[PDB]
Amino acid sequence: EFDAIKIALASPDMIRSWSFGEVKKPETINYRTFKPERDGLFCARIFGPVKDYECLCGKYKRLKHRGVICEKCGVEVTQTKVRRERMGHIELASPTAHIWFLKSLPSRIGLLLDMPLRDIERVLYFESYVVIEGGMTNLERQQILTEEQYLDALEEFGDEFDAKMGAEAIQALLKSMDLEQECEQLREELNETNSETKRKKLTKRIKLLEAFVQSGNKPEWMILTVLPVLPPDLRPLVPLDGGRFATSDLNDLYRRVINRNNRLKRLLDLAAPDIIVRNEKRMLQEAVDALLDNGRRGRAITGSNKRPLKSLADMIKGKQGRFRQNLLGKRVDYSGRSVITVGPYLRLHQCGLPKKMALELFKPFIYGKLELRGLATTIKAAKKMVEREEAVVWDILDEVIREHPVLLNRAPTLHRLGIQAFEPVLIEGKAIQLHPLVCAAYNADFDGDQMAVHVPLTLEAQLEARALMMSTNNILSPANGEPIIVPSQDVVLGLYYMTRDCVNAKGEGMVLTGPKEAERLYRSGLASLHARVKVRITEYEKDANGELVAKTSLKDTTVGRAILWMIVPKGLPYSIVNQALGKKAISKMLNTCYRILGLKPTVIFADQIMYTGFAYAARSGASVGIDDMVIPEKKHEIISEAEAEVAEIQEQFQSGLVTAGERYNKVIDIWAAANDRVSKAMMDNLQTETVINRDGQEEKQVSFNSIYMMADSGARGSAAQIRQLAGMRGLMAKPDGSIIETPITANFREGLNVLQYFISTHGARKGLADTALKTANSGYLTRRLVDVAQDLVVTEDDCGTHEGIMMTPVIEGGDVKEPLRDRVLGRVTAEDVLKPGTADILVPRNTLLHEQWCDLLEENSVDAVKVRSVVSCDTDFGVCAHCYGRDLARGHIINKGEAIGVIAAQSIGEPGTQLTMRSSIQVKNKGSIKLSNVKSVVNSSGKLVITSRNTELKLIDEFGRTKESYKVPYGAVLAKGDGEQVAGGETVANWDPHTMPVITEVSGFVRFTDMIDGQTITRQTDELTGLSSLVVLDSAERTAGGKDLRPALKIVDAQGNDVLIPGTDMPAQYFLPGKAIVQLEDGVQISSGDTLARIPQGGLPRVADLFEARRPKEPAILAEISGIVSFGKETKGKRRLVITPVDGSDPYEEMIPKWRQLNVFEGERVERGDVISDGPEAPHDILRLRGVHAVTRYIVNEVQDVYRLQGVKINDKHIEVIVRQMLRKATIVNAGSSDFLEGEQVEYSRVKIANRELEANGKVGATYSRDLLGITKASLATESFISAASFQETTRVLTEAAVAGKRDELRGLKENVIVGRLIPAGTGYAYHQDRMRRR
Amino acid sequence: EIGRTTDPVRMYMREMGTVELLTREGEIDIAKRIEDGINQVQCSVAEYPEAITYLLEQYDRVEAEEARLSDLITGFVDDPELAREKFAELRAQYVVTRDTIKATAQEEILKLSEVFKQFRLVPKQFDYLVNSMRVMMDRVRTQERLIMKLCVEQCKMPKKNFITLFTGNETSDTWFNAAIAMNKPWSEKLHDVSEEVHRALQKLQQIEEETGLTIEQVKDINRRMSIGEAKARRAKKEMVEANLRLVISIAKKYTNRGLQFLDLIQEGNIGLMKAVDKFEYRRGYKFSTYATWWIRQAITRSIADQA
RNA sequence: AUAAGGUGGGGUUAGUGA
Ligand SMILES: [Mg+2]
Ligand SMILES: [Zn+2]
Ligand SMILES: [Zn+2]
Repeated sequence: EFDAIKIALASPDMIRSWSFGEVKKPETINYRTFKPERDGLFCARIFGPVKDYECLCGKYKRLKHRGVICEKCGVEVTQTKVRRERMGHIELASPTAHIWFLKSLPSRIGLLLDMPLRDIERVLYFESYVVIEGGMTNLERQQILTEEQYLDALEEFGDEFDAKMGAEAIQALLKSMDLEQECEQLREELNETNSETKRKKLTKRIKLLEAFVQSGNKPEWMILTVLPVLPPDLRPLVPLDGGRFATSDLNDLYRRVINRNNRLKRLLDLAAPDIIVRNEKRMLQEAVDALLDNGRRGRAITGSNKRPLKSLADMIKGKQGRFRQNLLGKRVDYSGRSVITVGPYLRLHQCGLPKKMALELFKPFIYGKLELRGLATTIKAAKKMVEREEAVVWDILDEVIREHPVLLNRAPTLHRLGIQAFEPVLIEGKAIQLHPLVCAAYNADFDGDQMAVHVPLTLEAQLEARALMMSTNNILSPANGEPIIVPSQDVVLGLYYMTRDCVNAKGEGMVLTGPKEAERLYRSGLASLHARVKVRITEYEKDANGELVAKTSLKDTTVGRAILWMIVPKGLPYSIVNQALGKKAISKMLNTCYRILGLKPTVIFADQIMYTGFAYAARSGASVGIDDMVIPEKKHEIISEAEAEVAEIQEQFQSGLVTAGERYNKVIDIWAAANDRVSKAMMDNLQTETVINRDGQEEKQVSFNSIYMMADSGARGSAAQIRQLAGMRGLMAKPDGSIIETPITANFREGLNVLQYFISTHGARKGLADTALKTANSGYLTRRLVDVAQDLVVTEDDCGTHEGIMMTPVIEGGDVKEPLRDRVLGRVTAEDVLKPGTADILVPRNTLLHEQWCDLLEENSVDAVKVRSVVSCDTDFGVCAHCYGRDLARGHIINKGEAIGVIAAQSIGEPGTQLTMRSSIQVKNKGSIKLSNVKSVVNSSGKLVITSRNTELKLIDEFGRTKESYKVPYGAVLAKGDGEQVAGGETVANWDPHTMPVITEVSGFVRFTDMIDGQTITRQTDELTGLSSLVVLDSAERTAGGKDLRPALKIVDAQGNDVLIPGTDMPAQYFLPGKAIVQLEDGVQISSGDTLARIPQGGLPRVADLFEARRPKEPAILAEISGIVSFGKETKGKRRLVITPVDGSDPYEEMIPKWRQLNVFEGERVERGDVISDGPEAPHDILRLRGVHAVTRYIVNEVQDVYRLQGVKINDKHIEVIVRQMLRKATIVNAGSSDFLEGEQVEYSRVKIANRELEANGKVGATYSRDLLGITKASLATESFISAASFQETTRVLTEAAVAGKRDELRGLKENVIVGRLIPAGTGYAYHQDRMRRR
Repeated sequence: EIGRTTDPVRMYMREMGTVELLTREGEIDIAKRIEDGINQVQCSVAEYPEAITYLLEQYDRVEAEEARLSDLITGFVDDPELAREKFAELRAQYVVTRDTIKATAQEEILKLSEVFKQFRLVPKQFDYLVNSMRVMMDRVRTQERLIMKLCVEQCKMPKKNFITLFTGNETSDTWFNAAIAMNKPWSEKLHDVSEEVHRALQKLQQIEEETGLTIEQVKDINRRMSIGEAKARRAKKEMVEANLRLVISIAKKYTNRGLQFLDLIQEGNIGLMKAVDKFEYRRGYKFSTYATWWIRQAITRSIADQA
């Protein structure tokens, strides 16, 4: 029916076109009778039939009279629906400014005129005059006048010269403005002002002008004259219980505004003095804006309860304006809600449902089939049949819920598994029964969680339910390929109890031919369950073309392993069950079952292991007891020696031999050590306490204590929690955030004292309070970045490109903390895998890497693969599938259509709750030594020192892969060198953190050049040795008389010649900064690598500040461009630099906060994007200097370290893709044959097709520069204004787009749900292939 | 340092604080000026003959009872029978003045204005006469714009030659035949619009024939009336500007009856305007006591129907 | 199908173990 949404500012006669009348009287209803009046608010003859096809007086009572108006009041007969939308106007007397354009900050009126807003406010509230059309005066056409200086003007140019006040003057002055002279003139003044302030203000000026004329508006419409009134039924008058009436605010202030207007009219009739009508016009001004946006004016207004009433502006904004309140989230029919419970006897493709809720939810279906069978003809018969509960209907809703799916919902619906579908089985009773394996996916414990259900009505949605929403579909997480239908807690207890063995039992080590006999031995009770017996089993495998082959042997095993072997389907190896089967082993068991045997055997296998899980768990009889928790007997003695040790350090403080913090730290360390002694004390006491005979004397084995099974199997808890049970619990923190010196010596099996418990409840309250406010922030994070992505749809097959990023296994600096094969798994490569067989192609360039390929290059020890990423996908308005890869819940390629931006958003969002709250180089393992960006020199001692900070120490193994990474300091004494072999566990470096060395590289003399004692340096003898040294000060301590003098230690030989820099023909001067202590005196001939001077010295919102992309506290300063450097002018707010590039010019220099201890030196020649000092590495310059791939790789390494610190998995594509939504905008560097302004921001896709088809022309396109934006304002910088209108600051984007005249073809999602059509993501992507294909 | 005082009350105090309180004898001084204003416009009313024609005709509407006994008169100074001797006697004065029109004519116009000056009327008749001379100035003004438009904007007549000889007579051909007799080239262009100016000036001669006066004399009547009227309005504005402290002082009482404050102060301003309209100083009371009633009328009226 | 229904305030429920 209709395309794009267009807005514009409102013309006056447009508003006259909208109305059907003028409101004139401030009443609304009778109150005496109950009638609506002639031309009040609730009007009939303006707004229409309050009754239905009937007049007010009831003149035309039938449907026959339809078409003619009445005459006793004059109302047209139509439906009563028509009073919902017929608008009305009011004609105000004196004009009135619209405050959105007045106080959007920046004001459109304000910078449109370029007069300060304070003066406009002085004109508006009548305390000042201002002159239109100055002309022949000594006084300008836009000058404000005070009233005594208007008395002055009243004297002198009190002639034909004119000056007015208020919104009349604003309409007049703003009306008489010519626009084109402003355009050309301000383009000219943009050509004049060298100041970037004036260039900025004038370019905003020229933006609003040249956009203002370009849209078909008029300036003078911005002063409101004819106010539209809202249709009456949307501002309804309801009664409360009794004769009173719950008012609306809107009706109240409409009453106020037309009372105001009419009184002003009669005052103009009576010719009152200017004081009165002045005051009244000011009252009308506050009246009108009090209608528009109450509260943005300096004091709001209240009607009753002294509580500020609601205008129209807050009716849109905020948590209950229409966008988030009634447009994205609506209340729905056909729903029910109650409390969940289990009922484990269900299969997982079905759920329980109560008979009452079923008989309520499906009532129209009952009507339909009940009409079909003819048990009752007419409808109201069926009404009383479904009311009175006759026995036939239980057959009927028994029938119609045969294959009709339903949906379930749990309220904190974080990630998309919170909605799954089931097939209802009717239940006696009235709670909802639920299959157990769904609970972990819902995170819904049975502590009293309620769930809600829904019913898809139509046919296609039933197919969407069974097709996609059905719970058998989703078994893998969208976050990662791990199964989410892992058994939760007690079935793993049962199976862990199944596959175990005490060392001597009934039927110890007999033989058996097949697991059925083992079942007969168990249920006959002739052998124990945990008892080992060599049996015969037989298995299958599909090595061939999926071909299953029988083969068999006599495995030695337990009984119970052979028992649950019967449940396993055909294609498995045996040794999947030949162990104790912890939670991890059964999890990857199910995983490989999915990888090898497809879908359905994994499904029915999972149900069956649930059944035997509860069977043998119940038959097991796993209790707990007070006698089960065992106190280690050594606990008392370890605590005893510990308190002796704090008595020893304490008496060191009694006579004061030690300080406070030293006693503090030693005491807290020995409590840490003794605490650990108690920890492995109780572990060694528990884990293997069972010592028994075995047809012989004695033997130890693992413990049958209930706790150790419950923690060992992975059911609940860990060594930490049982550590808090048996052994002592912890060292609790203090409210300061520091740590208390006396640990909680007791444990929960014994009694805590008073104060240990008191300290503990401090820690607990601080904990769950943090959970409350942390939840509050995490929801806001997801709420934000779901909006900034929102729109990215996999829409094409293959971009056909060769760009992308380079995946490597990451190393923290110690162990590999994330290998290669998971960062690579399931992402199609960029180029082909050259095998490290030299010139062999292992894997071709466009292949999916499933597990076989990953094993293939896994064997050949490939270290790096360039891969296709979504940041490099060349697709306009989308992403090709061959740049994205796998579904991660559907084990294949991604299909065409899946809007993966939101699953990225939920995917990073759901761990937001579970985030946490509260030298030298020593190698470990053995390999070859590798260094990179090395600028080294052999010292006098045979060691190695490196004068480049950017050198990195790596450990290549004996195969070729890197296994360690270490920073090489500027001038660190290395014990070894590059390409060398070391042994694991060897120190290979040395430096001082308490010395920045000013070391050398050559041999010769060092002369005291410019080391003048008192201006640059100072005489500071060493009071400990006697070797006095001339200490070089910094700028702020030395006086200005020799501050421009740079003390240098320049390398000369025995002849004094410039010992040049090795390689070039520049002298080797060592300019001396602050805290540089020149120990080696004058005339001292130096060695290599010797210090000529010595210079000594996070949580969730970290992540939110990374996608916020903030400038950090001080940025690490970096090199804009390659070339040499020097220094700049002394202390000008800061001391400056001077940078001199080699080949091109040297436009770049900068004041530097000299708290930044510099890293580079003057003779150093560097590359762009390289460090000058260090600190936090600001992202914008990584974009603008090191490029696109660098900044993305920086981001994903950063936040991947954050989540990976907590051990919370997320595959890397999601961070990639929302970054591609971050850096979508760009700016212009040159137009070329483009038509854009150079100083203009535009999205990169639109300029990419712009020059891309200017490339189709002979002409050159444009040159661009990309930007990254914080997501909370990147979403505001979007072409679809409704999308930003659903986000924050609705007023700002609404006015700005409103004066823009901007158009919106909707090309996206939440606007397509905001308008109510097919979403263009899933099936509606095929529908928009259709509607796109027509036009 | 005007501290963006977004309360309109605050700045409203800043304006009303300019005028200080007047004593009660200054009210005698100002209401004296008011009596000057209405009395002088009653003099200019008395100097209008068609007021006396329409007066006697409306008296025939009174005794014909095509009007009412209280729709023409509001008592006199120094019962339709008094109106029979007064308007029958005034009919005799009107015919004895009307006979002698062919000097002493204008003396009998003066004495007719004096026997009429005793008379007091219902103010709708005052509306009739103000609008009567008002429309009279609109027709005169129309001929001013017409002959100015055609002679100046058509014949290139200098406005110095227009205002000096033309303005004041406006019905003769003395500016016409004498200005064309000045032998100027604009004056020879005055032959171009002699029809529209002179023949449309014939209705203006008809205006002087209807009123029995020249345009200049009528301009003295209604213009001098306008001087007295503007003077009286200056007095009334001045008194209101005195009594604003009264109206806020009484406005403190009825505040929280479900309405805002400045609504009350404006309604009370209306009420004191009406009280100015209905006060007399020769009564001998202080103004405020009489004013109080009109203020409570405005307030209780306004909150009463604005519940 | 005649139980309907705005605005404030208060109380409660469900939402980690490293
Ligand atoms: Mg719960
Ligand atoms: Zn009617
Ligand atoms: Zn692509």
